[PDB]
Amino acid sequence: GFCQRPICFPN
Amino acid sequence: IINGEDCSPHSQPWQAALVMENELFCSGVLVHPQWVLSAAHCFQNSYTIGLGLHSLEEPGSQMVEASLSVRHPEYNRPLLANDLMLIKLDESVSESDTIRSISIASQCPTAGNSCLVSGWGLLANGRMPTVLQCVNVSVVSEEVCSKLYDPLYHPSMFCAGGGQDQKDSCNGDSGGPLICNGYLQGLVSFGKAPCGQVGVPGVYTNLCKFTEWIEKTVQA
Repeated sequence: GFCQRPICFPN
Repeated sequence: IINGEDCSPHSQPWQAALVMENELFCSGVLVHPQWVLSAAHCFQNSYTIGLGLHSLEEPGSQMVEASLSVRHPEYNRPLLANDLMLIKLDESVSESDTIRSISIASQCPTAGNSCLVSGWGLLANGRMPTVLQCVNVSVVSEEVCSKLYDPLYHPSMFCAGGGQDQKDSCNGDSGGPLICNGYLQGLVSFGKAPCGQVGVPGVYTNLCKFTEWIEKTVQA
């Protein structure tokens, strides 16, 4: 997944 | 900052620390005497902003209040995109030897551009540093960024890093500067979790797309 460095996108 | 080193003291004099109750949650970048750029996901109702710092724990350093900020009107539309805001300091700071604004790049990023990212976010060892960290990263092409960050790549973003050297931004670095060829090119925005994976660049706010919005806001 992706995360702001916060919202994460699971992918 | 993953796999960087202590910055040379005051070599990044535009670096701003965003702290709440004296705890850092983001950085920003001084772009004019009264104006700090940061990531829109760092938005708060008010800010204490550390300028001229090297350690968070120094002649010329200042702690200033900022009571006003504005997120880009399309932040998070689509998700993660347009990740910038402007913070207006409650007083202008007279440029000094250790507090200085940086210009935004007039060119947009292209693969191979050489950059430096700095911040007080997580280290490779999982700890939070006291001293500002710096590391070198290089821009990769839009096609690399799009493929790696499918399905959410948007032209308000660009990618830098991703080497086998595992140099990257990480949590707590958001809003801080990516300086490419000596100009402010990006803000730390997001990346894959974990940070510092082999081959995996971080994602930065593509400031060359926002210079008109930034300066219209400054001048309003």
